[PDB]
Amino acid sequence: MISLIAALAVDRVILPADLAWFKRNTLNKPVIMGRHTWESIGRPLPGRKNIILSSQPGTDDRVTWVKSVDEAIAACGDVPEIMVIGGGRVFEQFLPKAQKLYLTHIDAEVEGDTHFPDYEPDDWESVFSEFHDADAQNSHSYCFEILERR
Ligand SMILES: [Mn+2]
Ligand SMILES: [Mn+2]
Ligand SMILES: [Mn+2]
Ligand SMILES: [Mn+2]
Repeated sequence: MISLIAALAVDRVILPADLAWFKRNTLNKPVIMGRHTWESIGRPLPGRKNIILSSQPGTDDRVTWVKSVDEAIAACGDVPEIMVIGGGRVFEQFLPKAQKLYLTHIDAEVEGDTHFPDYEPDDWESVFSEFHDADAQNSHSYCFEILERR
């Protein structure tokens, strides 16, 4: 089953507490990302099969390069759950096939260009929500949400 995971600020623009959330829900799962996202981490996410979706030939043999959504899905094989970690245009392509959304709602206004897709709230069931206030380590309030396609 295909899952999307992302941290969303004001206007769905894409807090150390999110890193443990991301790491826990992606460990030992294949991760599908865009090229811009791949250029950001610089090296593959440890303990996870890294798949990059790009129309251009690959330039790093440490990860798995694919040129379409269906090729990215096939590259994962038969696994319990596939995680898509962005960015925005990659999220848009995998949203119609996604059955789970791992959203971290961060009450923060940041300057951004890219946004998480405008998913239809009517089509998603909130199966998990966990609200946290800001503290000495997290400068904003944040809510860990998991939604399942209806
Ligand atoms: Mn080769
Ligand atoms: Mn805030
Ligand atoms: Mn303002
Ligand atoms: Mn409190």
